[PDB]
Amino acid sequence: SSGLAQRHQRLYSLLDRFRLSTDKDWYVHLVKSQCWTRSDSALLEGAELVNRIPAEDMNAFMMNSEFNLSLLAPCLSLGMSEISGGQKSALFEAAREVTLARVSGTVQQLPAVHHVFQPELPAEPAAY
Amino acid sequence: AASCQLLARDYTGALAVFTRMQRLAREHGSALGAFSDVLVRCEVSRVLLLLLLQPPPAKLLPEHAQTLEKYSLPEELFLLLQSLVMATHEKDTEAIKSLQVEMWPLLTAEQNHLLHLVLQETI
Repeated sequence: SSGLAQRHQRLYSLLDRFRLSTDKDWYVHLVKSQCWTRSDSALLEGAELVNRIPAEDMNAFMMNSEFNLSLLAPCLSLGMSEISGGQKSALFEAAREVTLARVSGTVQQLPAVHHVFQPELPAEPAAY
Repeated sequence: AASCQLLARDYTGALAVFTRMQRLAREHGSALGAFSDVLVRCEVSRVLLLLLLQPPPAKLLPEHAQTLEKYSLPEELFLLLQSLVMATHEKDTEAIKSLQVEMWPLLTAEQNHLLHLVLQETI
């Protein structure tokens, strides 16, 4: 359930011997393995794979339950280089829609009437 | 001279001036004193540069070859530097994030600048 066996290979080999003596839509699934996950180091490599999703559907395949938001901010840098030279980018147009919708709800999660942050006397004003 | 080129962003010319400080103390210090604190600053900051820029084996000198076998100076800070050369060779995004939280009081803010630019160029 954790990743500890796949990290340390030498520990996992010794314990198994102990017991016994005693392609269109094919491309869509391969890119889910590095995006609907916790976090990876594939970021410059992770950003290029999202590009040739068929571009009629980005929000259906980016705005989901848990998409990596560290695959959303380097997604913005690569679709600019297309625009700085040439044709308009399916990388950079549909990922301006995803960035600004998650920004609003956290402020919707914020309370109504804002009071100024005070690190010297934080709880002395109110139960805000 | 090493505090200039990291303001001037000369990270490759910064490896030339750190291997010249360490080649005199093995000729003059072996360390004494005044020369014992010049060698603490130069084996904590040649390790944060070879992960920042990871040199090829042609331009990796026989002096750079010796210090990276030892890892893959205070006992508090000697233990957290062997652990950071491992993660960037394993590309471990969870390993590198909890060490800057736990190496921020240990370094000074000249050595705190070289650890910031590794965690970005591996993430």
